[PDB]
Amino acid sequence: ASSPANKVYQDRFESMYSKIKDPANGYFSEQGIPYHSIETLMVEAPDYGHVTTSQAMSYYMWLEAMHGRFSGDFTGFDKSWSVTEQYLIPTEKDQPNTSMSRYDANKPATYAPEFQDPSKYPSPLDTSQPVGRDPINSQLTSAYGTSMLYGMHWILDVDNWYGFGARADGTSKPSYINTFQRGEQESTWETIPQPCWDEHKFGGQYGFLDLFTKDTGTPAKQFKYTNAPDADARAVQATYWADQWAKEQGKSVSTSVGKATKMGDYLRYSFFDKYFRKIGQPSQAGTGYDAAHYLLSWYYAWGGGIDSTWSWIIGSSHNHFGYQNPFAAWVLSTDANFKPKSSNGASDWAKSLDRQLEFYQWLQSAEGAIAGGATNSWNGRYEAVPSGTSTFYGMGYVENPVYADPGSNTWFGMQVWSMQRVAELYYKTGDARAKKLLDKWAKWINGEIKFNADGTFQIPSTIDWEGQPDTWNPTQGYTGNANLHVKVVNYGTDLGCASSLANTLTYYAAKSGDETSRQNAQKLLDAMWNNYSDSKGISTVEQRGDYHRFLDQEVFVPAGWTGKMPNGDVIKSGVKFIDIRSKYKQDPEWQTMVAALQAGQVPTQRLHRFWAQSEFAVANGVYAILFPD
Ligand SMILES: OC[C@H]1O[C@@H](O[C@H]2[C@H](O)[C@@H](O)[C@H](S[C@H]3[C@H](O)[C@@H](O)[C@H](O[C@H]4[C@H](O)[C@@H](O)[C@H](S[C@H]5[C@H](O)[C@@H](O)[C@H](O[C@H]6[C@H](O)[C@@H](O)[C@H](S[C@H]7[C@H](O)[C@@H](O)[C@H](O[C@H]8[C@H](O)[C@@H](O)[C@H](S[C@H]9[C@H](O)[C@@H](O)[C@H](O)O[C@@H]9CO)O[C@@H]8CO)O[C@@H]7CO)O[C@@H]6CO)O[C@@H]5CO)O[C@@H]4CO)O[C@@H]3CO)O[C@@H]2CO)[C@H](O)[C@@H](O)[C@@H]1S
Ligand SMILES: [Ca+2]
Repeated sequence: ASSPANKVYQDRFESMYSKIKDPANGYFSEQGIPYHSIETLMVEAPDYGHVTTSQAMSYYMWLEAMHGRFSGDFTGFDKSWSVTEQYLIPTEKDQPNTSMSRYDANKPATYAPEFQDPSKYPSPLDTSQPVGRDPINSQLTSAYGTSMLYGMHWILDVDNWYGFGARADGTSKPSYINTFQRGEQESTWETIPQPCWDEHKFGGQYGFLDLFTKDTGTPAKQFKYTNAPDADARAVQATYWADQWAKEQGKSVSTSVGKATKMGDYLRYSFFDKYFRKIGQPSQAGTGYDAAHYLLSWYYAWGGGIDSTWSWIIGSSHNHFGYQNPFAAWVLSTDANFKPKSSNGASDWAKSLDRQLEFYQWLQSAEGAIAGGATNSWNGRYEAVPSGTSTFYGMGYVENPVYADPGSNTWFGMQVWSMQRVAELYYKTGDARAKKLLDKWAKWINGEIKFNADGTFQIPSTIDWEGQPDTWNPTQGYTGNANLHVKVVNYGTDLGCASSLANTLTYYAAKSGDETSRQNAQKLLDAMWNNYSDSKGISTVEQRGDYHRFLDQEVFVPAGWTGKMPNGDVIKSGVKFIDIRSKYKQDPEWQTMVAALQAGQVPTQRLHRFWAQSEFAVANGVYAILFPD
């Protein structure tokens, strides 16, 4: 039987769940897939509001798990897994096993350099550069009896707004797409959206392929997908709680547990350097697990031929603290119901749990905020790490891993998303390493929450960094990183971040007994409920400071390359963001946005992001369970 919950906060969960699931609110497509946001005029990581992301799907899982806990009905949670498998994990038709079975674990992919400006792409493939061996592929094909990968592709054009359709048909929905391809300076404003399945039917002469990669011959027809490890790890996290909550009530989500466990087994590909080079010795090809950093890196990716049979897989050399999930790693390595089938699945996750906790502590600043991360591939070309750069297992510190436009660690949101998982681990296990991190981090952030007399509040929004951590010595441990400092640049009322913050502080308070954390969590939740509720969930008006880029951002197109988007928009040198997305001019908010820009005003919007609404709902449910009085 489930323990009693605080009825006030349970009712607030239940209300939010109804608003989110309400067909009249429009959070979901007709196929039952959640959109990034209700509103369509939306550019921030996805560049259209009615895409879906693996991030949104994993929040949909967490939301439904919590509904199961309060309602006793887990059919919604099982359905969230069904929708995921149907639409976001590429099927047999989307990643033909005929190509995947031709994968060569001794030569997983061909090296190409990354560049610091999009104008340097296409990047030339070089077969002479060393590439290491993949030691896990044989474990996976042996356990699961296929060469297909079981992981979510990160983004889906749910209603076929771009027009690529499914497997180049132009008409089916949903449509697998990707955007980012051209390194750290390619913002969301500078991409050329492209189909995952490229049969050269759209775009240029060879579809979109030769915008990004240059090979010897004629570009082949080919598919490719990219994982977002932080989403797949959150799926495992959510499913663990669904299982716990289901078993407290004599119910079962065993089917979904098997899917989560399998996903966690494939998620190990994010543990490896991009081209399986040795960690801390990047000039050398790895021999297997010497190429594993055991962190959740920015991606893994795979692809292969459509009309001939070959395939490739890469991990990623770049690691951000924001992606780590020690809770998921604890689950997969210790809980017998979530032990992966592969021979080394559980022990690899055990190593990852230890490595991840070291990583957070290495990056913890003097004040307590967590700095960016590290890379095994300096400048994305395995260049020499400058003398004086601090290192973690031979990987050089990077202040803003992977993206510089804007810096990937200049947003406060990464702090809460990631420390929330450390707080669950600490709540569940009392782990000393987690305690130490949280004591200092929570003390930092409790000093940065500002409550106003009118019931409104502010928390950090944009942050900046000085210095670097001390070189990590696993036997010395944490030095205090006296020369690493966070700066709060501005404050805001980001409701998704405030919700995640409330969640983190609630788990931490429950375990540590810290009253200041508990009351800050409740005050945030109350302020949001009382002051920001609307008929669709919660919202506030926000400034969209980068929206001038709709009209003024030039998109790079190589000299002489011309093509067309499916709607006929011409792609050629000179185009702006809006020129290759001309359907955006039909958006109900377009004229409002343009009028603002014409007057030299910053446009504002009131946005209902699926992840933020779910975050708020889950944060209420968490407080209700942990603080029943
Ligand atoms: O012999 C036969 C045959 O051979 C052929 O040759 C072959 C050869 O054999 C073969 O080896 C090679 S393989 C080659 C391949 O060809 C080539 O294509 C491939 O290239 C790869 C590149 O090397 C690699 O660099 C790139 S990596 C890139 C990925 O592609 C891309 O998908 C990924 O995108 C990421 C994305 O960056 C990330 O964001 C997301 S997930 C999630 C985040 O986790 C989360 O933070 C974020 O949250 C958002 C939130 O949603 C928002 O609401 C908030 S908004 C917030 C504001 O930010 C605040 O400022 C504001 O104040 O408040 C607001 C409100 O809160 O913001 C947060 C934070 O941002 O959201 C997102 C989700 O929404 O994940 C994705 C996925 O990970 O990026 C990666 C890094 O850039 O990949 C390329 C592949 O795609 O390389 C291989 C090997 O080299 O191929 C040969 C040629 O074919 C011959 O050719 C033949 O002839 C013959 S027949
Ligand atoms: Ca740029």
